[PDB]
Amino acid sequence: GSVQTAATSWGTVPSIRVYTANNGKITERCWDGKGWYTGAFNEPGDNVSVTSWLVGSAIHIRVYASTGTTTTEWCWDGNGWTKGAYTATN
Amino acid sequence: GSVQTAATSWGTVPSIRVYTANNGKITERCWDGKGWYTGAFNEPGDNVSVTSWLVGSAIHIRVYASTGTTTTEWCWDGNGWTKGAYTATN
Amino acid sequence: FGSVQTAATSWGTVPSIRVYTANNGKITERCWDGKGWYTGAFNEPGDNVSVTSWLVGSAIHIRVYASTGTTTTEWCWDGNGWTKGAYTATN
Ligand SMILES: CO[C@@H]1O[C@@H](C)[C@@H](O)[C@@H](O)[C@@H]1O
Ligand SMILES: CO[C@@H]1O[C@@H](C)[C@@H](O)[C@@H](O)[C@@H]1O
Ligand SMILES: CO[C@@H]1O[C@@H](C)[C@@H](O)[C@@H](O)[C@@H]1O
Ligand SMILES: CO[C@@H]1O[C@@H](C)[C@@H](O)[C@@H](O)[C@@H]1O
Ligand SMILES: CO[C@@H]1O[C@@H](C)[C@@H](O)[C@@H](O)[C@@H]1O
Ligand SMILES: CO[C@@H]1O[C@@H](C)[C@@H](O)[C@@H](O)[C@@H]1O
Repeated sequence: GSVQTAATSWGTVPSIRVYTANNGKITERCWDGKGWYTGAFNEPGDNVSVTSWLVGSAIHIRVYASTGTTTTEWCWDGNGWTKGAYTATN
Repeated sequence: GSVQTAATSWGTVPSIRVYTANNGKITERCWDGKGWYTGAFNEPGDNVSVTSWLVGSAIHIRVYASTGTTTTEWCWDGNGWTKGAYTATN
Repeated sequence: FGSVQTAATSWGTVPSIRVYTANNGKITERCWDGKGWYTGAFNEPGDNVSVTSWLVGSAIHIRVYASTGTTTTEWCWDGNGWTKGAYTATN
């Protein structure tokens, strides 16, 4: 069983975030121009996808974590990770 | 056993599209700033990836749906989903 | 089981698109730059693939994350061939 990843990036430095789903847990590795480091994101999930956008210089990230038929959205809007309004009927 | 997702976003509202492959079928959930809703995208596939770009304010989306070794590209260019020219090998 | 897994990225307004496919332990690349699909130079081992890219004016930079077991290897395109990146899962 191999891990499954998702990646996003922004700006010109750039900043990169790589999410890895491994044995039901999703963790995050970060690059902001110095070295790679472990990010704050840690949520359950067997599958992960991500998207992000800038509002000026501020990054907004949405991570979609799935276990079984349930996908939970996690939001970064500059202060911390919060559960989003995303729902689906899988 | 878990569903597999792909996500893309555009602009600063933003608009978000999340594709979910579940039991051989891909469906789409949409956000344009005022609640999640079910999109028009419905195509076969066990795996999904997506990318998108803007030309001015017009969004263009490409969804890559795979079953076995066959990947089919689906195109949104502002006027419905159409099958794209993408081919792989074999 | 038996289905390939893909990752895609795009840039500009032509556009250019790159689609990476992990099939039976090998990752390959298909390219579009407005004039037909062609096979790219990317060829690395892996069971899973993800990608991200960013433009610096007209210059594309791509990072492909190829995984086998718990090891993810980053591959870099900065205009001059694919090179192994500094990404690691732990310090
Ligand atoms: C500043 O915090 C770091 O960057 C944010 C954009 C998030 O990726 C977070 O999980 C990470 O720890
Ligand atoms: C403001 O709402 C938050 O951000 C939107 C862009 C969506 O991700 C939504 O599900 C989330 O709750
Ligand atoms: C207006 O239509 C909605 O947005 C488009 C960009 C597509 O995602 C389509 O499937 C969806 O129903
Ligand atoms: C113009 O051609 C259409 O759009 C391009 C950006 C590609 O996705 C191609 O496969 C598709 O048929
Ligand atoms: C010009 O070379 C083509 O485009 C580059 C941006 C890379 O995707 C490379 O693997 C591909 O063969
Ligand atoms: C300059 O460093 C290269 O590019 C950065 C944006 C990262 O992808 C890093 O792992 C890689 O080695």
